[PDB]
Amino acid sequence: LDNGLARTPTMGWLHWERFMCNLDCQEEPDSCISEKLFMEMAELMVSEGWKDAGYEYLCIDDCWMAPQRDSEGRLQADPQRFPHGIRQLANYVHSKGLKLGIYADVGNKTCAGFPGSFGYYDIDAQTFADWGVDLLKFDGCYCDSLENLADGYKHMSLALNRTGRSIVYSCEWPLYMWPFQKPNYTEIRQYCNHWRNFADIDDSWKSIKSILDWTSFNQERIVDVAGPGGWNDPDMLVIGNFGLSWNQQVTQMALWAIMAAPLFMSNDLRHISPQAKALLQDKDVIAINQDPLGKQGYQLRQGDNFEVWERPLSGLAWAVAMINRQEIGGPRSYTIAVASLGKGVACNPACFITQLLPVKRKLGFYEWTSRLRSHINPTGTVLLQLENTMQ
Amino acid sequence: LDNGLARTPTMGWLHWERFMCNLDCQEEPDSCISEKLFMEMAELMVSEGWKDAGYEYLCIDDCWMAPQRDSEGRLQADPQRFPHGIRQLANYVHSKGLKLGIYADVGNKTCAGFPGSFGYYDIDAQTFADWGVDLLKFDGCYCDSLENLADGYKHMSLALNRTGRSIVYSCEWPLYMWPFQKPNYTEIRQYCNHWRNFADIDDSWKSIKSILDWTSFNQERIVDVAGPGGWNDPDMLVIGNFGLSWNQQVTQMALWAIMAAPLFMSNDLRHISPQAKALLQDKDVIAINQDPLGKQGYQLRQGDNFEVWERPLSGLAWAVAMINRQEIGGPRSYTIAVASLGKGVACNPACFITQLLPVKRKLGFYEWTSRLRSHINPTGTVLLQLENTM
Ligand SMILES: *[C@@H]1O[C@H](CO)[C@@H](O[C@@H]2O[C@H](CO)[C@@H](O[C@@H]3O[C@H](CO)[C@@H](O)[C@H](O[C@H]4O[C@H](CO)[C@@H](O)[C@H](O)[C@@H]4O)[C@@H]3O)[C@H](O)[C@H]2NC(C)=O)[C@H](O)[C@H]1NC(C)=O
Ligand SMILES: *[C@@H]1O[C@H](CO)[C@@H](O[C@@H]2O[C@H](CO)[C@@H](O)[C@H](O)[C@H]2NC(C)=O)[C@H](O)[C@H]1NC(C)=O
Ligand SMILES: *[C@@H]1O[C@H](CO)[C@@H](O[C@@H]2O[C@H](CO)[C@@H](O)[C@H](O)[C@H]2NC(C)=O)[C@H](O)[C@H]1NC(C)=O
Ligand SMILES: *[C@@H]1O[C@H](CO)[C@@H](O[C@@H]2O[C@H](CO)[C@@H](O)[C@H](O)[C@H]2NC(C)=O)[C@H](O)[C@H]1NC(C)=O
Ligand SMILES: OC[C@H]1NC[C@H](O)[C@@H](O)[C@@H]1O
Ligand SMILES: OC[C@H]1NC[C@H](O)[C@@H](O)[C@@H]1O
Repeated sequence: LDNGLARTPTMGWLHWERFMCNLDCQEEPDSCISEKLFMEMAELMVSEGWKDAGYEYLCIDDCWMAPQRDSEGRLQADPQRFPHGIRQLANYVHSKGLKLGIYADVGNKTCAGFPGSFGYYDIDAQTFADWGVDLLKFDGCYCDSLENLADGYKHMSLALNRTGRSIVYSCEWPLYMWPFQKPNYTEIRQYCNHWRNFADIDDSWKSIKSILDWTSFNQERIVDVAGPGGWNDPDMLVIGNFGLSWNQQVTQMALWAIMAAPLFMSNDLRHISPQAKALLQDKDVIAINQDPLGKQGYQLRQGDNFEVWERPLSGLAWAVAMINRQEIGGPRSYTIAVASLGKGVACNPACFITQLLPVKRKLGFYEWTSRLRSHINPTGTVLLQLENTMQ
Repeated sequence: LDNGLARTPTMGWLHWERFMCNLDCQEEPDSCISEKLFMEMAELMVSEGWKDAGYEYLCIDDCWMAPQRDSEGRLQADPQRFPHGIRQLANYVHSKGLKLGIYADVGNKTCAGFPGSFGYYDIDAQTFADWGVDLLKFDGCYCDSLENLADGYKHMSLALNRTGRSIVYSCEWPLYMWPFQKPNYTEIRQYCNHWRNFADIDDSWKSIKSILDWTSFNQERIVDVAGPGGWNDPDMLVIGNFGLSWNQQVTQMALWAIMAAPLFMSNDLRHISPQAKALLQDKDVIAINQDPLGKQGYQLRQGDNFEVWERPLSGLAWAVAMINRQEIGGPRSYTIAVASLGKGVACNPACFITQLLPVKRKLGFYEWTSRLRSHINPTGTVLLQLENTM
């Protein structure tokens, strides 16, 4: 989407995977979708260095609506859980130096069942723009035919542009189109800052595996569409929660940066391990995700329950991610000739390889002729940066 | 097995899951099955407080044999990876105040392919007893028919008793027998200090779930056989390794204590988080696994992606483990009336409930009439101890 926005992949936070559709403020106040929730997440992002890291978009997800619309025809917040309305939440958010994201649906209902945007595309867009929204997640539940999905998705893009406001439009167009026919990513790219590709994400090394595996499966179709202003969305960062071990949390971080995925944390910020914070806030690794060049990574090689990913970065740099898919035994050794790395460019005549994950460590120089040895942890990932030189 | 042994479930450590059958000492010396491996694990168990915790059995698994037997007769260690022989390893291990375990097979070959024990039952047994072995894992690969499995398993048990030596006999009888016919656990109990029931274990929350899920599935059949001298083995403690998150590692610890499973750590002791060390060495939680009464726990209730387990302990005590199987969102609330707990005994007229896991915390008194409230972590377990008034 030629809108000036998402020049690198959007970073921020999103309630869904951690807070889902909890609307019982009575017994579970500390996790119902209330303004205070975002009031508090926002408040933190600032004080805990999430902004300096580069997370900027506090994003509301599904389950913020009232039962129905006011009498014009406009979406409202919940009067109970959002007494102050979005108008003020926006104001507050902004004062913190952040941007606010919101949710709505292409259909007749959200995936939860609160009013859809259909028929109301023109009016929702403006309604949002009046509030001070800086992002939209546009979901695609409750849709008759592909024709409505397509026209609906497109029609919203136009209505947002018209408002006059810089609003990151994030779409789920392909995910929903998928089961019926291949999506025209070329065309999608035209209307959406970024698009959701596969199933929802869990707190499971299983779910992760299946995303990478499905992603890598049809990379031929998606890696190339990806660049400045339009990204492949493999869904939220779940690091900080419960489901993944350390090496699985690295694997997540590494491959999201490799894949040039947007980085949307979905977690209680108020209870997070030094572990994960420091991982989530890794300067070097955010860089790689955030590389100005904007070429998506891919799966170079595979087999022997090992996986090789790599991403080209600007300045003759390249990222190498090596995964170990054997769940059993110990650290396994895996080695390749740097001759096979970066299509053969980085490391001609030589490259400087420093390791970023699981721990930050310079490794020597590396002639064209040489091989890189390595011990990767079961279900973990080793993340290298290869630099050019000349020495 | 009426042998004076495993009066509470055996604790120690086992190479397999973490080190497997790595025999390449050239390129991976830090993890090949070498005496120095056991020399090192032993040395640590001592210094790191693993012994004081109650881990006592340093256990060699598969892949310690030579190509073939001496002439006699007898099984040998690898000349290269075990130059000093088991004789000496035993001696050393003992001097640390620990007990050595070894491995062999019912069949013609181990699961790897090194000589089986068949035909050699009488001689293997003695061989081991000469070496000073204190445990045997008897595996059941490479077996024609169930008859040989049965007779082979049994025959060994007698040969061991006869040696004259206290040797904890750990069998894999049921697991192999399964896929053909239900096992007679009554019978097995008679010959084995503990028995492996299900598939191997991985470094996966998957694998865990499936073990509990399979165990609770047929608890009818197995929970009652269990008690002093004969345990159900749900396979190794894998905490400390790579594959499980914290709340998954607690879930494992809690439910191993609930189940009255033996505690066999399989990990590199030389590189382990404070996290895991403290969890593996939890006094209170070992106690519950170690309760002298020795009744196995079971699944009280299930549904709503929540699971309630409970074990009765001596002295009107009971353990309650509540697991949360929803892998999404956050801490879920789950509650029941203490009236339902421990068949209705603990908490009549009242109980003291202190939480052990995830963090050790007293909770007040709990009248008969009261319900216990609780926020359990996704894939975690909350593990309580109920003391009845009284
Ligand atoms: C909605 O309507 C249109 C529909 O596409 C959209 O117009 C486009 O807006 C962008 C806004 O930047 C324009 O892109 C610019 O093109 C000119 C060159 O002619 C440059 O000034 C801009 O350069 C910036 O970005 C560069 C690209 O990487 C950077 O290198 C550089 O540093 C600059 O900062 C940018 O390329 C584009 O020309 C128009 N297209 C049209 C229709 O003419 C509009 O912005 C949208 N409006 C809203 C409110 O959503
Ligand atoms: C180990 O393998 C040998 C086969 O070489 C078994 O001995 C034979 O087993 C078959 C039964 O399937 C008998 O019919 C033969 O008479 C035996 N052959 C000989 C030459 O003695 C042996 O019992 C096997 N044992 C186990 C437990 O698998
Ligand atoms: C071999 O078998 C006998 C009988 O099962 C074991 O005897 C029991 O051993 C414990 C410890 O000696 C006693 O507490 C029980 O009272 C014994 N019961 C019987 C039947 O006498 C014996 O210990 C075993 N011996 C060895 C060394 O393996
Ligand atoms: C499983 O085997 C057990 C143990 O042998 C069987 O119980 C024995 O049965 C014999 C008669 O066949 C009795 O005389 C013994 O007293 C029993 N042993 C003991 C001490 O219990 C048992 O019947 C078998 N189980 C089933 C249900 O098939
Ligand atoms: O609630 C439905 C759900 N579909 C998929 C998205 O991840 C989520 O935010 C959206 O709200
Ligand atoms: O190969 C030996 C190996 N076979 C499978 C068993 O279950 C495992 O624990 C044993 O050590």
